Amino acid sequence: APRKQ
Amino acid sequence: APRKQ
Amino acid sequence: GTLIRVTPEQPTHAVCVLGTLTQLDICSSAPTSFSINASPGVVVDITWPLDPGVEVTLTMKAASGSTGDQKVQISYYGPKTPPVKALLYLTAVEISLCADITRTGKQRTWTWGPCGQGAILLVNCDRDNLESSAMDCEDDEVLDSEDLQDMSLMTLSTKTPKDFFTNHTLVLHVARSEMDKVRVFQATCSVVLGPKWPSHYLMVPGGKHNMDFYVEALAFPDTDFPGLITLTISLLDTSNLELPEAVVFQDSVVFRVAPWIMTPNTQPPQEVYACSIFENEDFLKSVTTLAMKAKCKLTICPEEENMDDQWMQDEMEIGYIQAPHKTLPVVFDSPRNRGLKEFPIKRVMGPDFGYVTRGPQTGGISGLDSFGNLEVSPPVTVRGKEYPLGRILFGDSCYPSNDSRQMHQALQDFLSAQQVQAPVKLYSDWLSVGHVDEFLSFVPAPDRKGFRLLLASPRSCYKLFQEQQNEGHGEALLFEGIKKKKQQKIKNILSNKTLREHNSFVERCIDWNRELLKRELGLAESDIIDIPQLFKLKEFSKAEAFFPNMVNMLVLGKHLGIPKPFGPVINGRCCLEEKVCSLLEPLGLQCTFINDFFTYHIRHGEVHAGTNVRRKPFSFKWWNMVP
Amino acid sequence: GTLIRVTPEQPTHAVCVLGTLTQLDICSSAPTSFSINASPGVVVDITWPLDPGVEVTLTMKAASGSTGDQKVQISYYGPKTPPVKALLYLTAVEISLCADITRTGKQRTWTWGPCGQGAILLVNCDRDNLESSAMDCEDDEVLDSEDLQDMSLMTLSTKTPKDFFTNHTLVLHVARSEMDKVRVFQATCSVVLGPKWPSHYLMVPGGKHNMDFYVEALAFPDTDFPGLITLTISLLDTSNLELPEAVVFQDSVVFRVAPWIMTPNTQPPQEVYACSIFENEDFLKSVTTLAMKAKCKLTICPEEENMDDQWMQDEMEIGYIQAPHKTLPVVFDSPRNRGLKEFPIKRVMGPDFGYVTRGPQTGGISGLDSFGNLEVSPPVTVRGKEYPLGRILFGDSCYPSNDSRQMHQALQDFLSAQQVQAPVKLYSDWLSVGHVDEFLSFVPAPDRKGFRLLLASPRSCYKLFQEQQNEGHGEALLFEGIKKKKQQKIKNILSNKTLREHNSFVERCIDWNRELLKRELGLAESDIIDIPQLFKLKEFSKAEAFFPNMVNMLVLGKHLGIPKPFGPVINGRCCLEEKVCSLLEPLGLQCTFINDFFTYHIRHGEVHAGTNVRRKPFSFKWWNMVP
Ligand SMILES: [Ca+2]
Ligand SMILES: [Ca+2]
Ligand SMILES: [Ca+2]
Ligand SMILES: [Ca+2]
Ligand SMILES: [Ca+2]
Ligand SMILES: [Ca+2]
Ligand SMILES: [Ca+2]
Ligand SMILES: [Ca+2]
Ligand SMILES: [Ca+2]
Ligand SMILES: [Ca+2]
Repeated sequence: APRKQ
Repeated sequence: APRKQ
Repeated sequence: GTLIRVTPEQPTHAVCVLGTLTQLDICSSAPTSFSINASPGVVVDITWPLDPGVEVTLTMKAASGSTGDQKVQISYYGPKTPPVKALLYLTAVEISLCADITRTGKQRTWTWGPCGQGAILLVNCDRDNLESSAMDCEDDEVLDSEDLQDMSLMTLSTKTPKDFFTNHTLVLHVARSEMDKVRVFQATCSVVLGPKWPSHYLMVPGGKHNMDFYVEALAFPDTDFPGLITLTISLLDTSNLELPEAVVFQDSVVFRVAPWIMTPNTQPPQEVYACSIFENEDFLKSVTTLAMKAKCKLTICPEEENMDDQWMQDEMEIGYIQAPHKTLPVVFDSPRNRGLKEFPIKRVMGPDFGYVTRGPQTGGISGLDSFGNLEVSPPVTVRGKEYPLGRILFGDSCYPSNDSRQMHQALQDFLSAQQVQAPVKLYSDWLSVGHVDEFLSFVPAPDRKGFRLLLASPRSCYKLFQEQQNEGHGEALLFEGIKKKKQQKIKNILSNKTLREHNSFVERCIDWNRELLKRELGLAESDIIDIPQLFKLKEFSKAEAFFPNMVNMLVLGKHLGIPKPFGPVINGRCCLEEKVCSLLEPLGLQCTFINDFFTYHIRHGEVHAGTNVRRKPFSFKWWNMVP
Repeated sequence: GTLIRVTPEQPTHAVCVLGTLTQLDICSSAPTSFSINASPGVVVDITWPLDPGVEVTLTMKAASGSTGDQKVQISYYGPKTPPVKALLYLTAVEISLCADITRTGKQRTWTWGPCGQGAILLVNCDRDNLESSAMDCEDDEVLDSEDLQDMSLMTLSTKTPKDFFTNHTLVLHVARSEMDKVRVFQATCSVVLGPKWPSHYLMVPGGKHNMDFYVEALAFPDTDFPGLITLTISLLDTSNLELPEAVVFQDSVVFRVAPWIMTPNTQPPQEVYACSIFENEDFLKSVTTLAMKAKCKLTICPEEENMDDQWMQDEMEIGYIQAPHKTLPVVFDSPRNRGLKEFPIKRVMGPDFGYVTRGPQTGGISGLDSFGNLEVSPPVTVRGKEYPLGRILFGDSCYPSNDSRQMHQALQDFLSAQQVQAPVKLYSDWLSVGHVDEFLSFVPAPDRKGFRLLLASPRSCYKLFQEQQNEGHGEALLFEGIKKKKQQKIKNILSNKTLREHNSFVERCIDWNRELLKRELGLAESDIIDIPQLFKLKEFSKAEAFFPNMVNMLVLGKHLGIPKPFGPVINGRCCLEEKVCSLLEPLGLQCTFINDFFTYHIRHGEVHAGTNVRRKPFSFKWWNMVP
């Protein structure tokens, strides 16, 4: 759960 | 060629 | 306006609606002079020559009790000519289509501002319906009595003779261009007007009658919809079975559909959101503590609903809609559609909680559509122009290229069509994630304008570390207190010339926005606080926080949830926390530093990014603005 | 605005664009007081305390000859402290993006009116291309040197050091939301910006350089397009091979796309259209005679192209577009798409003759989309509000029902988006055909406002026939002179109570429009002439002309081509012609009565319906209006 993808 | 149809 | 043609051959019959202008044409069908005599109920303002420029206007005081119960006799005459009469039989009626046009208390133009006029219509986008999924405005029924509280009252007041609707009929209508945006119900509820029904014959008894309608809007102002809806009543003469109906009178009400409005960090918080049911509970303890301190409801989205999506900031923005009769919160659901996809629809939409969404929902989206990239300034006056609900702020690139991102145009256009918070594009695309909340925040302040703009500032942090080194602490360790991390000394941070180059470029990106915000929000330096913050460039030279991004904070009135930076410990305390405290405590702000390192920071976001907040709507009424 | 941070540790380098505001931050990185010394080319307005509220602004007089050829030395000092210098090396440049913003002679806001500002852009919708079919703006090439006459000139003037673009680059760009509406060519032509190219790196040499661009618009203002196009130049610092490009400066030009504008009957005629190559040649002789009298070009569409479609009025409307550099006529091609379908595209569009169309092209259309239902008033001032190009007029129903017609919404929205002639809906749907030209026309007049509104009037004709009967001519025959027609006596016309009922209802429909036109166009009775005209109701109680509809006339300055009514002949002359002459001749109008009976009248149209006219554009410039 990266903020970016 | 009636104006209406 | 109406011009009645009177004739000595035939008596004429006519209806007069009170409040309308009625003139007579005396000349066109005359047989040298004329006089006029009328019954007491008719006031005739205008003995006279039979000349075309003689304006004869009739006014009627009250509604007729019987048809033709008022009369006008025009007697024509001449030197050698005994009088010739023409008869006009009048029936007066009252036809008032009424709405809350003064905006407190239930021309044909909608005007903005405190001296303006025009009724307000809410988009009926919540769900009062008990165990349902749809927004209330999706069907053509009023299913709950409380749903009507969201709708706008319109009333038709009529006063006629007992037999008037024998030969006349009233029709209520909406233009086909607008019928898809409104639905109108008649109360005693059943639909009279709506998406496939632009007109409806009203069933109205003679004498005095009052008919209430309830109106819901079905769409927000947008590119394709300025936000105005006109409903019209027409009185039709149906006296002749061998002729079409003839319009006698029309009147209208113009409604404006209430815009979607956002709330800045300076608005008092009401409810905090986190979906902190995933791996870690101490983060969640801290925000829960802050919510309590701030007197807020607290709602949490569990792992089973999260799908491991922890970015509560990004999938939604809680705004509101506002009318004189009703104000409700409304969630704008971002198209980003990750694990939190269902949360706005299933958990946030409900009774007195509206819903809106925009943009493509199965692709065609970027990171700048995440609502960490959607914020709003406090109220601001810019070179005389007042923005009493602030200005929406969202991040962009400085120019469009093959490798640049933007928020989807459908979102941009929807925000600008809610004219009320006149959006300002900022430059966020230099960031990896790409969100304005990565470099700015606003906090309340007791003095000067009532807020401070906080900006992330590499300058401030280099200054801090340099002073610390100058005072003999060059050995002090950034990342003291972290399990699994390369500790780094102040001296080595300062001597790193590539890190300095990176942060110099970032400083330049932030300074561009500083001046942009200064122009567009009318700010002076005294409105702005720099928060010490280092960055680094990584993939595609995109910027990321070097240590926990402190500007990405949760603002709960005077209570702040600031990411714990884990800075060099000097005289028993992290000098970064210390610096931030020295900047914010003088404003009355209380700074809580929250460990988010391995749960948020490491995954490219901080406290603001992991939370969301519903805040109190502005007291100032949007319709009193002049956009 | 730019804020340069100066430092005693490192000398700073910066570019300054002339006309920009440059401030220094002296305090943030200072080591009690300071002084400033600069080279003659720098004007420093602001000896001084080292206090944060000291505003230091730098101004540069001319462009630099070499990079860093201007200097600023800030010497800091104190009681016991020998001076410490900080160095700032400045390079001044000129970057002017120029357009015709004063609207005669080649802020960042487009404002309306004589004191306003903003350049104009034409939709490049004609076809200068020699033997081609497409509009010129459909490809991405300038194919003819004269095409450039339609385009707007924009110039980039730059003055820099000889080596400046070693480390800086200029980019020209348009927002992705607008790139589909504009195309920009660089001249020495090749496209730099357009539908798939929102940005382009300019190749610019150091020193002094001037680069011309030519800009064409690709779309008219519409529901989805307010009509503004912004083109921006950005100066980028590309000095660092290990860092992304950084924006140093942006400037913009805002263009407004010129609206489509119609011409009233009071505008002098330039060209007459008829497609009178079908069965009959004497009609055509008369209009040809009138065109000659009126000094007009005359163009005729032959039977082979007609497909027996004789209604030249209905398939098109000739308007124009206007900029300070170029004005051209533009045909709006109606979606009605009958026999004349190809005429606008093949015969009217061409060199310096533009094209536009709207609405669905293979169905979904009504009779009210025929352009006999599209007209425009003369210039008019309505309760103080000036409409210097008049107001568009088109016919509608009074309310939407299952059996009512309207002009297609796409057409309506396009007309209103050309804000300039603020459309007014009239009520034409009571007519079988359904066109405003069946009950109104405008003619020039030498006095009072400069025109008369003519309205068809059953009242006038009953009055005429009654007077004739009163004078002993009750036996006189309507339709004297017609081969195959039931002749009818004045006495029997008058005694026909059903005909009277029909014309009474029609009078009511026309009177509704009279008052509507009075309100919306600010007319008094003295602006209006009633033309004697009978009607009858037929299929669906829809109105048709009882005898040739004289209001459906061709207006060629003072020369009028009026349908020959074939009215009762009294003292050697048709009393209808006589009545019309008595009404119009006092205005200086010459009335020619044209036999159209078996060719037009019998097929539900008259002279106006069988012809079209291109008229001179208004001298008044649309951009000087305040809509
Ligand atoms: Ca409902
Ligand atoms: Ca509801
Ligand atoms: Ca979503
Ligand atoms: Ca509700
Ligand atoms: Ca947000
Ligand atoms: Ca071309
Ligand atoms: Ca061209
Ligand atoms: Ca066509
Ligand atoms: Ca041309
Ligand atoms: Ca026309």
